[PDB]
This record gives sequence, structure tokens and C-alpha cells, in this order.
Amino acid sequence: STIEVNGQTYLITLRRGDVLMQGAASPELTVSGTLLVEADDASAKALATRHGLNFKQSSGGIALLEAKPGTDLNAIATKLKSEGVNVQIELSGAEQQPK
Amino acid sequence: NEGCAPLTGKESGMDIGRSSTERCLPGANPLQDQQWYLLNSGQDGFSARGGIAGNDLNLWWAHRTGVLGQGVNVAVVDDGLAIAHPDLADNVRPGSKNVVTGSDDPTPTDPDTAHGTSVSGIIAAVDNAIGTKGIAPRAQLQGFNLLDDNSQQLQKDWLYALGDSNASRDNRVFNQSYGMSVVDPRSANSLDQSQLDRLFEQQTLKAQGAAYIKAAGNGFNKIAAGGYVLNRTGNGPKLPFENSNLDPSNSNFWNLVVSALNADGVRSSYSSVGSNIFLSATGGEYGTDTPAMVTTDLPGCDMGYNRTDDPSTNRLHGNSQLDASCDYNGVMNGTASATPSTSGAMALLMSAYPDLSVRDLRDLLARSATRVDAKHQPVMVSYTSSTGKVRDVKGLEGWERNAAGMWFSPTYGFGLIDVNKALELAANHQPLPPLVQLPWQKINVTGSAAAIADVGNSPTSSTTRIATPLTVEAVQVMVSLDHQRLPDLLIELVSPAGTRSILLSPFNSLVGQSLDQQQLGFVRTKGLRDMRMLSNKFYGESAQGTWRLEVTDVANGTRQVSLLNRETRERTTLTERNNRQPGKLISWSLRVLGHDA
Ligand SMILES: [Ca+2]
Ligand SMILES: [Ca+2]
Ligand SMILES: [Ca+2]
Repeated sequence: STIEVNGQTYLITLRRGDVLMQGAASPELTVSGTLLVEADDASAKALATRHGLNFKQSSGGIALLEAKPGTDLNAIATKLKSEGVNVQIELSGAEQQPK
Repeated sequence: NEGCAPLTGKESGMDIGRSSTERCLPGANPLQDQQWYLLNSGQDGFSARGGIAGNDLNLWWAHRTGVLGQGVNVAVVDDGLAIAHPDLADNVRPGSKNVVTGSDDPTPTDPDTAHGTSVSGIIAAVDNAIGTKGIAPRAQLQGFNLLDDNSQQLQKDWLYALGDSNASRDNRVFNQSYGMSVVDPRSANSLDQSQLDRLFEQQTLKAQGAAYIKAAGNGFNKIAAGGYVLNRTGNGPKLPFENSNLDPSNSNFWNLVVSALNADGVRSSYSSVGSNIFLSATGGEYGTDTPAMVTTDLPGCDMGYNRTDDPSTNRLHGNSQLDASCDYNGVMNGTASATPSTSGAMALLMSAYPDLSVRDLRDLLARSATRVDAKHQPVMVSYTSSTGKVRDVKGLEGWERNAAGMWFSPTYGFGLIDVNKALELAANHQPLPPLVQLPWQKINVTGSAAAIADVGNSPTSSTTRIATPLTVEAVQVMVSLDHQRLPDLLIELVSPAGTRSILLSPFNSLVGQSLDQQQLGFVRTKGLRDMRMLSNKFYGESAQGTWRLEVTDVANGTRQVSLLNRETRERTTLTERNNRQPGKLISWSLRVLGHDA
């Protein structure tokens, strides 16, 4: 099935460990469990506890929040968007290649 | 050679050139005379033939005057680093991380995972009585194995390796011998990319600033993506399949993007090219028929590119006379070799002139670079318009000189690194003023002027004025448009001086619309959405005045692309069908990066 993640169409709720295919000339992607959120530390910390997420670290005004087992990251992301927060669900995999 | 004595550096009338009578390298490393990239005397690098003398980093005078990278910390963000290698260990400093195991030891477990170790040796193989000599043999290395087969390439690990952690923050060079090949365009504005761009900005612009060095890609002819290999079949114009502006990271300015040169002094067969190339550096071919990069391998005859079960026609491999423990290889290549060639050159300059900013070092490298392959021709694209006008348009430039007198080509950037000349210029260099990043200027395009006709009679054009007096270093452009066959598009930028730069050459690898139609029965990609491109062509020019973006659809013929499934070996043909409708330019944005003279 098709699924919308981060404003783009992938091929298969979104939970940690879920595997996504982005057509047939791209690497297999995995939902890492991490959400990137554009917010200051204090705002990101408040957003984490009031959404059931764990603040891990931040850099450049962008926080990394980790979802707990069972969490539907797509539901969390859509809620954050509606609250006016820029969010990206991390989709991990072998995107960079040795040259 | 032990007979190559130190120079005082003050010799009156010294010829520092590529054919100097004084051209030699000190040292007792047994393989250094086969490192043509240090000094190219037409030697074969253990391959079947040598190249043309002089085509190297011209660093002999640095070496003869003791400029060796001392005090310079280099991070190798790659597949691994065998930190106990006898020709690397002395130069390893604390702080490496294995992001797979969590350990401080990024030594690979996979025999073919030799890439990072090979990269590292090009930069900083120890100057001793074994193996090779690094470009900057007194530089200090850390390794972060982001590209290990079992690394998920997590954001937290990119941050850790690229300057965000206590371990990596105090590197002055970040070597990135990697890149992303794409068949569908990407926006550069995702949070993961924004976060890294912000980090790179902070790391570049601080005191003791860090230089990010970045491989252009090896996609002149073929790209690999998700277990498939793609290449054009047929007799199309000799334009790169991978333009170096396709990977969004390559247009972030903070990356110094490099193309690869071979031992004959021309672009390595495979090298990606584009307006965002800053310099050409040594990468070679394959080390079989012609020279590649002699460097440090994974140690032992059971690991690395030099190992018993992976034979090579390179004579250094499986050779008990020259390299009994198979600690060196002669097959390292790619823009992944051009990258550490540049990292090493940077480390040399930084060690000689530790107060210079990254922008100062870029200025010196650009103004001292050698105009190799001076006569190479532009690549033309022929088509017939809807009115029957037969057009011949430039799809990729050869060498051109901008209005400030700077020579530039998308193949070689400002040219091949010349370390000796960069050092000559550095002695008298006055610091550049602070970087000014002008606000993005967005131009939304409307009405009839937005149309991109099939096989256009002239470009679809849009112009904006930059009011601020500024001396240009680089320009970034974002483009949004709709078009049903993206590789038909030629995208060019014109400065107030009338200087032109092709930002995206046509017949590139953005074939994903056709792939989607074949594989899925529908097309996800409507066109470009904030696709970012950078040009270095305008370096030194005044920014003030009108800048014009030009977009033309330059093809209506069918094209075919060969698709190889790497696992099954099945080959498919992909047909790119011409756009049935005209395209539409939606918007573009311009950012000028430069300084107030
Ligand atoms: Ca050595
Ligand atoms: Ca080996
Ligand atoms: Ca067309």
C-alpha cells in the first residue's frame, strides 16, 4: 500500500522498525523511532513529556525525540503539525554511499 | 627519496612548478615513488601503464620545506578505519567511534570494507620506512564508521561524526568520501539536512574553522541506488548522468565539492561534474590498466582490497616481495580519493598558515589551481523546435573565464590543486572580510511567461535584482517547476556581468518519473520542489544588478536507460517518454554568499 510520510509517498500507523520502500531504485528505509522537531530545548522538552516521547539531544535548534515501544509515530507527527510544529520522522538506511 | 634534501624555503629563484629541476620528495617509504598523486613522474602505480608527468597535487615544495600537516585534526567519516594499521596508528588521535558497536575502535569486520582505511592513508599515512607517505603525514586522524554495512546512518551518528560531539568538534577537516545518487529530485529543506547545514556553518565560521570536503560522485556514466545500477544506452551527448548538483548536500556551500582527475591529467572517466565543483583532485582510474591510488589497505592478506580471495591485476596485490602482509593496495580510486587528496592539501595549508580561515584557504586554492585540460570542448545538445528551428545549445561548458578574471569549468572547478602555488600565495595573503549571506529572494512566476514548451525556441526566463553591493563567492538557487520528463531540462543562471553557469545539465539521472510509471503505474514526481543548486562560476564578481534563471526543454526524442538488478543480474530497459504537455516554472529563489570588499 501507499503511505504518506514527511510529505512524500512510500510503499509499505507507523511504528519503530517498520520498513518502507520508496519505489524501486532507492534503499530500503526503516522507521528508526526518532523524531526531529524544530523547537528550542525547553519547548522540545515540554513537547516530549506531553506527547509521551523522550528528549534525547539537540543541535541547531532541532531536537531528537525518541518514541517508546508501541508508539504510532505518524499519529504523533500529524498532531505536532496541527500544533504548528515542524517535525520529521527519521527514516534510516543506506542513503549515503562510498564514492 | 633519502637523496631529496630539505629546502630552506627561501632559495632565490626557486621554480615551484610541476616540471621544476628541484621537484622531488623526501622520505624512505618504500611505496612513495608509486604514489603518482604526490609526484607524477609518469609512473604506473603498479598498473599496466603510467600517465603524464606533472599531473599531481604539486606538493613537493611543501614536503621539502617541512609543511606536513602538523597540528591539523582530520575526521574520516566513512566505512571504518583500521586504527592499528602500522602505517596509520602513530597518526590516530583519541575520539574515533564505532557507531555499530559503540566502541572507540572503528576497525571493520568485513574484508571488503577497506574504503575508509584507504581514504585515511591518502591523507596521513605515516612518514617512516614502511608503506606509503601521506599527503599530510603529520596530520592526526579520527574515524567514524557511518558507512559500515550495519550502520543505519542515524542522525545522532552523523552529528557525532561531523562536529557536534566533544570528540569531533575540534577537527579542522571533515573528510566525506561519500554521496547520494538520486533518480528523483529532493528538497534540501528537510530537518535532517537543515540540522547538518547549521552544524557545518557553525563549524566552518568559528575560530580555527573546519573545512568540510565532499566527493562529487562517480556518476558520469552510471549510478547505483538500492541494489540497481542505471546507465544510459544509445548515442546521446557526452553529458554527465550524475550532475553533482543532484545530491542536495553538494549545494550547501559548507561542503567543498571535488571532482576526480586521472594520471593523464584529465577528468577520471567516472567523475561527476557540475557548477558546484570547487576543485579537481587526484583520484585515478582503477589501478589495473592505468594508475589509481596506492595507499593503506586493511591489514593482512585476509582483509581489504589487497587480499588473497580478491585478486587484482595491480602488481602490488598478493605480492610477497613488495607487500608481504598485504597492508597496502593500488586500486583505491573515485571522487572518494579526490576528497582525501583535498583534505590532505587543506591540512598542509592549515599547518603552514594556522590563522587562515576556511574561506581564506578556499580563496588560495582557487587562485592557485592549475587549468588542466585547457582545450576540452563544451558539450552541445541538438534538437529541432516546434517551429522547425534547428538549435545547438551548450549542455556543459568547457573552461570559461568570469568577469573577475577567474577561470572555471564544471569538470575541474577552478582547476587541479597546486599546493606549492597555494603556499606561495599564502605567504602574502590578506584575510577576506566576514561572510555575508544575503537573504533569499523568492520569485513566484505567473501567467504565460511560466510556460516551458517542449523543445523550446528559447529559454523560459525569470529575473531578479540584487541591490546590495557584494563580491560573490557562491550562489545558491532553489527551483520549483512542473515537467513530465525532468532530464529534458537545461537550467542556467546569468549574472549582472552576463556570465553564464549551467546549474543543471540535461539528460541527467532524474529518470524516476519513467521508473515510477514502469514499476508502479503512476508518477510521484510532478517536477522540482525547492531543488537546490550551487554555482562557483561567479567567484569574485559584483553581485549588484539583475540575475536571470533560464530553463529550456531541449529534447523530444525517446531515450532508453539500462537497469541492472545487482542481485538477480536481470537487465531491464526503461524508456523515457517525451512530455505530452508543456512544463511550468513555478518559482525560484536566489541566495548570494560573499563579502563586502
Ligand atoms: Ca609510511
Ligand atoms: Ca589487506
Ligand atoms: Ca521534451
